[PDB]
Amino acid sequence: GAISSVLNDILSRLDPPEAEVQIDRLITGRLQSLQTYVTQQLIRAAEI
Amino acid sequence: VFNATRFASVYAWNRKRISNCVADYSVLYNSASFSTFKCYGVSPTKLN
Amino acid sequence: DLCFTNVYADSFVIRGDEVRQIAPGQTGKIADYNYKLPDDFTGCVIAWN
Repeated sequence: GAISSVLNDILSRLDPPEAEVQIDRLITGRLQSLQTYVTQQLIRAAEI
Repeated sequence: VFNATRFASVYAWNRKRISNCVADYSVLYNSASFSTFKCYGVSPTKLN
Repeated sequence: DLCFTNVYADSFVIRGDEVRQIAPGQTGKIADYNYKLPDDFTGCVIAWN
């Protein structure tokens, strides 16, 4: 839901007050994605 | 565009294409002639 | 209901249409060259004609 998937693009296009919102969107997204990966890996490691 | 003598009606809004040139946006955002200068998905300063 | 260590009353005069520039993350002559509020400003802005 951010204006771009690239972080530098947001930084180079917006001022801090709005770049903050966009980066919050990206951070939420990517952090969620990492948690997913780690959980899957925990379970898979249990199987192994 | 800005110093155009006559403007078009909103229903028949004019479109000018800008290409293959250097855009000094300071001339716009440093001008005191504008009541509304609202930029979406971009910060004016960064335009440079 | 609240206490604070300090309060700062910053007083000045502007024209009506520029009152909007006295707010966090605003742009223009006033917000840029005269008086800038932080993006994380915690306080009140009072203006009257």
